[PDB]
Amino acid sequence: LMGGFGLKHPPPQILIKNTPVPADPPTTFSQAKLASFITQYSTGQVSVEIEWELQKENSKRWNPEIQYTSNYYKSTNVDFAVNVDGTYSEPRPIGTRYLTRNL
Amino acid sequence: ADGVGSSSGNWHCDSTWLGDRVITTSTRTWALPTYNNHLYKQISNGTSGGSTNDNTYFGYSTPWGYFDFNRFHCHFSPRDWQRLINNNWGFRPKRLNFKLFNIQ
Repeated sequence: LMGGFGLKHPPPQILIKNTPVPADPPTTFSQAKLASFITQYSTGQVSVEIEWELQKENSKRWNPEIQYTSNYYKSTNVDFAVNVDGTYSEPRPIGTRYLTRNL
Repeated sequence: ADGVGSSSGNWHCDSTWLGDRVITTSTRTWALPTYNNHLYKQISNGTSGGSTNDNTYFGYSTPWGYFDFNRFHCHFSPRDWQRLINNNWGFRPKRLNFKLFNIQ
């Protein structure tokens, strides 16, 4: 209901964790689980690749269809670009429905 | 097979988009009058009569007519022209095919 593709077997969940590395234990045995760990984090790169199938537009319509367009008029910032401070923004929602068909 | 009661052609008008090329065919109905009563005539304009030297000419008008498709809207529709201009950096004509048929 929010949108997209319903899937019985969707892309699986990918779960990641830093393996705990404990600090030095007491040197005399204790049954209690070790609560003292070395503070750690991890970084890296993630790459994802999707292949999408397209359904081409066969329409025989004569007059030109509505398209998604960038505004021609001048502005302080480019839409879908970083600003002076360096942060990226998306100025508007872009839906997918522009070309037309007959019922 | 050429005869009075059988058509010598069909109406082919549409475009097809294949990869790096597009093929636009178009069919029209025309009417050809007799021009100049089957005569050649020389035509000219001099300076006499208030006309400028810049507009003077000499030539001939012929009984013949001519087919000209030199404008893009002949070949492309407005929807096809939109597909072209929005999706492509450039285009050039490769080849041509012409037909006259169903002549009354």
